[PDB]
Amino acid sequence: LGKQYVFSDGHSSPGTLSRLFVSNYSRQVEPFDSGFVVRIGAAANKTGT
Ligand SMILES: *[C@@H]1O[C@H](CO)[C@@H](O[C@@H]2O[C@H](CO)[C@@H](O)[C@H](O)[C@H]2NC(C)=O)[C@H](O)[C@H]1NC(C)=O
Repeated sequence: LGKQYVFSDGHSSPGTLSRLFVSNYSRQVEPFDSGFVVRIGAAANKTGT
């Protein structure tokens, strides 16, 4: 199954830009054992939240 990472838009208002909105990915450290592969853009051209 691997691991899922999701990015989001920052806080926005009509005519205004506000603080960013992210998860706690920066403080997580993963072991690099033999490398990894990344699947990118699998859910393209679809309605998403
Ligand atoms: C990053 O955030 C995730 C999601 O909240 C944290 O995972 C939770 O950690 C708490 C505290 O130990 C546990 O009680 C929950 O069961 C965890 N949830 C899941 C889904 O794993 C995670 O610890 C955070 N990483 C940090 C702070 O380094």
